[PDB]
Amino acid sequence: GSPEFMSHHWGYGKHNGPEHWHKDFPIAKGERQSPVDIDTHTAKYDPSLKPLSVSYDQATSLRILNNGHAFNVEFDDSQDKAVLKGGPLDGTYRLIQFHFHWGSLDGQGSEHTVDKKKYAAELHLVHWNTKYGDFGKAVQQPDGLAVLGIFLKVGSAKPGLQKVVDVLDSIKTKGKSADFTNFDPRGLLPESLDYWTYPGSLTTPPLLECVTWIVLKEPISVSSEQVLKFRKLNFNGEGEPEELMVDNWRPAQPLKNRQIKASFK
Ligand SMILES: *C[n+]1nc(-c2ccc(F)c(F)c2)c[n+]2c1NCC2
Ligand code: NA
Ligand code: NA
Ligand SMILES: [Zn+2]
Repeated sequence: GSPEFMSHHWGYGKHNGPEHWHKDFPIAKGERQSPVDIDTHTAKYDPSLKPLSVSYDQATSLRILNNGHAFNVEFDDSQDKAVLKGGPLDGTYRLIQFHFHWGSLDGQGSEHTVDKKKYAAELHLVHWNTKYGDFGKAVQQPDGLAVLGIFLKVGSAKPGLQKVVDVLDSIKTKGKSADFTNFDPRGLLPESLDYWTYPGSLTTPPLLECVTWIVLKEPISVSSEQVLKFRKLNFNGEGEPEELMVDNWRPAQPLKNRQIKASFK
């Protein structure tokens, strides 16, 4: 039985997707929810914003996991090996994992939008503020997390993404994981670090309002072949009815009492 017949655990189907989440996670209707549409002409340039400092040379990737909602590439976050600081931030944030959101078709998949335009996918590099000691404590704080969001447009292949693409055959179904040591996340970045920033939330339940979002202006180009292989993953576990892992994105939420800032003019 597919989940709709079995359990109302949250997901991305018609019967458990974003329009339902508020019933079990009422903060879904909160005051600083993500994602949002980035209206490029109304985001204000803030000359007090610093360049973003991304220090990933010493990163220790560990494992890639299909968690039934996306796949996470996990990192050792027990030391300041892979850290994000500067930009809008006043602390040091350790990389814990990255994951993507993507569509069933190239014209959808991103969570943030830019002037209402959707990208084929969006990469989230999730970091937590070291003053809180652990991720679980950080998600009890309004400055607990910093997420670096990067858009994926379809065009030329992204060579630094290919190791991710190549391993997906080995984590097809929920609960499968594979070794993913020796992976360099610097290969997922665009050239420019110019960004928009605003206060928001996790985009998956529990939707906690802990995130300083840092969304890069420059998308990365990926090939259609790269993103279409993401779409061969499964939401289900092995031996359960097959549900392709596609359209695992939350749509844009109301901006409410927030103004997006830009690091660039
Ligand atoms: C696949 N599956 N389906 C069911 C299911 C039982 C009544 C699914 F009225 C349904 F719609 C009535 C039960 N389970 C499975 N797999 C494990 C148990
Ligand atoms: Na090292
Ligand atoms: Na700040
Ligand atoms: Zn995400």
